Amino acid sequence: MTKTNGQNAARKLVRLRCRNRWADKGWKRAHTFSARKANPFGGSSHAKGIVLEKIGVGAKQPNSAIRKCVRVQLIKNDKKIIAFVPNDGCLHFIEENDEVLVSGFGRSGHAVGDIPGVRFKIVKVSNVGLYALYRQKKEKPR
Amino acid sequence: SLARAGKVKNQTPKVAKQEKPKQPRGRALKRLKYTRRFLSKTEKVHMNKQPPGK
Amino acid sequence: FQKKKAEVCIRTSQFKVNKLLNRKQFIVEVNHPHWCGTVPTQLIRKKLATLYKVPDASQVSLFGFKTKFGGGKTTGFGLIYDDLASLKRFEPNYRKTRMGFGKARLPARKSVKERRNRNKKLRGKAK
Amino acid sequence: MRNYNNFNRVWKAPRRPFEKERLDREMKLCGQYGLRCKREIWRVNMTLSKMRRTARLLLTLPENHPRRLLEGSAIMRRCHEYGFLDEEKDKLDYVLSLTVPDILERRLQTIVFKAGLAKSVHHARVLIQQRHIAVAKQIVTIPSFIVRVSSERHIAFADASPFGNGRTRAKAAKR
Amino acid sequence: GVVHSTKMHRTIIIRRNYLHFIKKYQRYQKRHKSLAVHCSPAFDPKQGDEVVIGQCRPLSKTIRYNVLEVVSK
RNA sequence: AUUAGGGUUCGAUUCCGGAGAGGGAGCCUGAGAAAUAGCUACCACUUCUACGGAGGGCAGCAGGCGCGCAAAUUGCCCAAUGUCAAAACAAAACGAUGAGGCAGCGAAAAGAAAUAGAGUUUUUCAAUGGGGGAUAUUUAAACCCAUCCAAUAUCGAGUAACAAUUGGAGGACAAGUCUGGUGCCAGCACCCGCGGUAAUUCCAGCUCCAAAAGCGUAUAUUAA
Ligand SMILES: [K+]
Ligand SMILES: [K+]
Ligand SMILES: [K+]
Ligand SMILES: [K+]
Ligand SMILES: [K+]
Ligand SMILES: [K+]
Ligand SMILES: [K+]
Ligand SMILES: [Mg+2]
Ligand SMILES: [Mg+2]
Ligand SMILES: [Mg+2]
Ligand SMILES: [Mg+2]
Ligand SMILES: [Mg+2]
Ligand SMILES: [Mg+2]
Ligand SMILES: [Mg+2]
Ligand SMILES: [Mg+2]
Ligand SMILES: [Mg+2]
Ligand SMILES: [Mg+2]
Ligand SMILES: [Mg+2]
Ligand SMILES: [Mg+2]
Ligand SMILES: [Mg+2]
Ligand SMILES: [Mg+2]
Ligand SMILES: [Mg+2]
Ligand SMILES: [Mg+2]
Ligand SMILES: [Mg+2]
Ligand SMILES: [Mg+2]
Ligand SMILES: [Mg+2]
Ligand SMILES: [Mg+2]
Ligand SMILES: [Mg+2]
Ligand SMILES: [Mg+2]
Ligand SMILES: [Mg+2]
Repeated sequence: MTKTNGQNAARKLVRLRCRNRWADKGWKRAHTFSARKANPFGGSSHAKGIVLEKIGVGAKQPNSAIRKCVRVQLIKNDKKIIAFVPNDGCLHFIEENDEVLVSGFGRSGHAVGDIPGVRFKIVKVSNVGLYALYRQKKEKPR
Repeated sequence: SLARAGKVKNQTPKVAKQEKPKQPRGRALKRLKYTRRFLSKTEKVHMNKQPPGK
Repeated sequence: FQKKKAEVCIRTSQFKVNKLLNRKQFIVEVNHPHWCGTVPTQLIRKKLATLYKVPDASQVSLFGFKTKFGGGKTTGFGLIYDDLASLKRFEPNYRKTRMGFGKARLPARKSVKERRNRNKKLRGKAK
Repeated sequence: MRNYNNFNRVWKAPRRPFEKERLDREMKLCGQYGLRCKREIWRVNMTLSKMRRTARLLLTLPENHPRRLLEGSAIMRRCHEYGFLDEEKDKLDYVLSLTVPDILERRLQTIVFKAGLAKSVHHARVLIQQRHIAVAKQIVTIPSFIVRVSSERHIAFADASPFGNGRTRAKAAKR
Repeated sequence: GVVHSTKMHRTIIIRRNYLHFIKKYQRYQKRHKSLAVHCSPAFDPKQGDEVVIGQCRPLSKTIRYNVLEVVSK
């Protein structure tokens, strides 16, 4: 009542499944170059950039806070993004024109938490891990 | 207003680490836990029950 | 514990006579129950010569000894040549260098290659 | 490049990390047999699953199938030779009933303790690692050595240990 | 095969029909292939007849077979 | 790779087949080449020069520079495995070989395994490696492994400072209604949600939990 069943009907079944797979959002995103062209990392897991300025982003309701973020320009393709500086007081380790390493935020391009439109995170500055500076296991060079 | 970054971290009174003798490592540590939970001292079981207070 | 002296016992296996190279080849196994360390290979040479009644201990060659884990044993390989002349003819140069009589080392291969490439630019008496 | 030496894996982690019942059952075994880490238990799990998977395949085939005859006798022979099953058990259906403690009993660490050469299962572990135990005149320092039934009666102190004719704290005390 | 066309001079097109099996769906497809065959004047095949052909050396850009026997209708 | 079964996905990379030597054509020799550590020309780059002229091709092995999130030594040797060839090895008398092999660097990944043990009323016993060495062994020569600390004759654990880490403790999900600080701030939080003066969630101290010489994070992909 819903499927063809004939013994010699393999061509119908093959074309049926091929057509309906484009309706799966996950499958389509994997077999189309539109997502990669709009992805600033270009398919990589990390990227390097230069800090342009420090900015503050307000949290979404019902939370209330100022989230410390940074605007960086990527070296490989000269694109501008906004990245989050995670831990407490870690904004003081970052200065303008510093070189930073950026990673994703864990949801494959989706925004995370109460931070509006932020999907990137700072993990390393001036060739030393940011979390290591927070724990004072290393000192900022220069 | 980015001037308040690190407010609580720098405001916390500093408490030093307390020196204590070391714990056994490896197979000895597993032996220690086995005797604490079973064997010694034979309902709900509490692993980190705390003293009362308010 | 009973303090004793040091004594070794030797056995052979997979014996074969090789007339094409004027020698006999076999596997040598030595048991040293109370030895302090590893038995030097020259000592095994003397015992093997005595056991197989060879006129000169210099015509037996031994190499490649592995000590069994746990101690008390060692296994290797041995060759008994028919005479001293045959040994000096059929033996690899590195093995006879261990026994005393061998050619010296030729100069470093890098130096030879440099001279060879320089001479490729010339012709006649210059080369 | 151009190296053809093979290697593989022997253990797998459980797929529910924090299960209260499983955690307690495993802490029982670590204390009872004196193991070092959970990885030693999970190693035994993989061997049992390989045996049980093979048995299920053979029991599907008809009895007179040639592969069932050759493989069935081979796996039963291995179980008897290592003491996993007693010789009364002859049919291939009894291998499906093997459990984790059945294999842990045959470790060298627990064999020497039950043989009387050690005061405790933790005393047995250090003795093996310190080159005091020999199996058929061969020093063994691997606690996970699985002893065969025909080799049980050959376990004794090594001949180079102080405990049996060795000594070729006392050595440093007298100087 | 079966004769498909007889419009060239001393050359015919034959067609072979067969069923191809798709493992995933456990079912079959219909497919066909075409070949160009040299036809000797000793035969007079018509569209729809069945022929037996044999392999030979290359005779043109596309011809690799010769007609050996004709079974009428 | 993943796994009830059916499937989904990866395969530049050791073996087999194809193609190329900056780009693009053309060709001589030769049994065999449209050859590039062969030749000829053009294009793009580029080196020496007494200015007349003459040279170059690392997607071979080491090395540089750039590029990037991203990948080792300008090492030793033909001892083994092979190739070439006028050639067995030796004797005045040692063929070449960055193919290949051996070491250095190397927490990609895989296997084994220390950081104590036994007692007596908080002190007593043994045992052993990490390490230092050796008549020596291994090796082309070294190195690692293995053997030993007298065979007449050979160093060494008590805070055994020879001192284990990485993440967590409302729920999913194993584990504190502890004690200070902060007061919708600073911050946490993959999701639900905490924080506005008594915070089970932030910053710390104690205690506890999980895996353990390993453990977090990001991005892909398989199961779910
Ligand atoms: K013709
Ligand atoms: K190179
Ligand atoms: K060679
Ligand atoms: K190497
Ligand atoms: K390892
Ligand atoms: K010692
Ligand atoms: K509090
Ligand atoms: Mg391939
Ligand atoms: Mg490519
Ligand atoms: Mg190839
Ligand atoms: Mg070519
Ligand atoms: Mg190039
Ligand atoms: Mg020729
Ligand atoms: Mg060419
Ligand atoms: Mg070249
Ligand atoms: Mg001039
Ligand atoms: Mg060129
Ligand atoms: Mg790397
Ligand atoms: Mg010669
Ligand atoms: Mg090389
Ligand atoms: Mg090479
Ligand atoms: Mg340590
Ligand atoms: Mg040592
Ligand atoms: Mg080696
Ligand atoms: Mg806390
Ligand atoms: Mg719980
Ligand atoms: Mg996550
Ligand atoms: Mg308070
Ligand atoms: Mg939580
Ligand atoms: Mg899937």
